[PDB]
Amino acid sequence: QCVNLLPPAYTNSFTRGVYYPDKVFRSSVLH
Amino acid sequence: ITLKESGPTLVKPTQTLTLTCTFSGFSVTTSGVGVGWIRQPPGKALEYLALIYWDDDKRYSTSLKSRLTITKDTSKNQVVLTMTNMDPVDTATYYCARHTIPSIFDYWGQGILVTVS
Amino acid sequence: PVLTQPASVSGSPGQSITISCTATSSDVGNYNYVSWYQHHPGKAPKLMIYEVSNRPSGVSNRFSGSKSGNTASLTISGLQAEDEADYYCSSYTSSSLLFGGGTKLTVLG
Amino acid sequence: SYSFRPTYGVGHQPYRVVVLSFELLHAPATVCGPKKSTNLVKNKCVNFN
Ligand SMILES: *[C@@H]1O[C@H](CO)[C@@H](O)[C@H](O)[C@H]1NC(C)=O
Repeated sequence: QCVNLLPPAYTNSFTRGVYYPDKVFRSSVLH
Repeated sequence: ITLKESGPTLVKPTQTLTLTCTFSGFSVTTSGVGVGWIRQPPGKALEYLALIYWDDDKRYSTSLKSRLTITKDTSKNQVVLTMTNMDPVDTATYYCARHTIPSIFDYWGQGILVTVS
Repeated sequence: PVLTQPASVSGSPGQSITISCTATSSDVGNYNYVSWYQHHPGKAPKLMIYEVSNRPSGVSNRFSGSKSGNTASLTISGLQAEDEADYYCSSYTSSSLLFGGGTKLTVLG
Repeated sequence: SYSFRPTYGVGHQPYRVVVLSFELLHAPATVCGPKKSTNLVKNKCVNFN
């Protein structure tokens, strides 16, 4: 049984939203 | 892998014939395996009547489609064929046999002789 | 849409007997599922050959078969006096299965 | 519906298809063929697998 019950803001994402592209160990390298 | 048959041997004209086939040694709920009926009137070749598959798919001879009904009960290993409006000319030995594709019928029972009079 | 067979065949024991079965229709399609039965009076029909040329277990190696075009043949080698039976052919069609007329074998002696 | 029949010629007959997808990946593996392992040795020149 279900129960019946303003504009959006904007923010600075900066440098987030980055993740490891694959499952390989790397060190001291520019990829 | 055996099949036994039982039922009426004498039927009056226009009445309904009911034959029951009981089988053992195998299941009819397995893929590729069904049970069918064949008859052989005196002096004649084998005639296909009806076939029921493991999934309850029911098929009949095109000339007797309107007269035959086949059902099964997998709890008792029984198959029942009923034939309505029996004619005086419908005198034959009926057979129960196991149905497969690569080989049409096998493990034929001894058969039951039915006469209409 | 009828399977056609010879009325009868005969020969002496030790000789080869051929029983033919020919289709009279295209409804048989590939005609690659031909069965042969040996029927003795008072007994249930026994399967001798299936899928054109294969044997069931419990069947003598004297029994074999083959196909050419839309005609199948049952070969009985080393004919025995015990081979006297009515032989039938069977195959599939587009909406049903058929049985042949039946061929009566007689052993001479 | 396909409507498969015994009288059909090759090409109209039913075929059962199984497709085995493989991943040859940098990730840790879990499905290996039937090989046996040997002892591990270090500081030696070896052929390793
Ligand atoms: C449930 O709420 C929606 C608004 O989100 C409204 O349109 C709908 O009519 C409501 N349903 C009922 C039964 O009141």
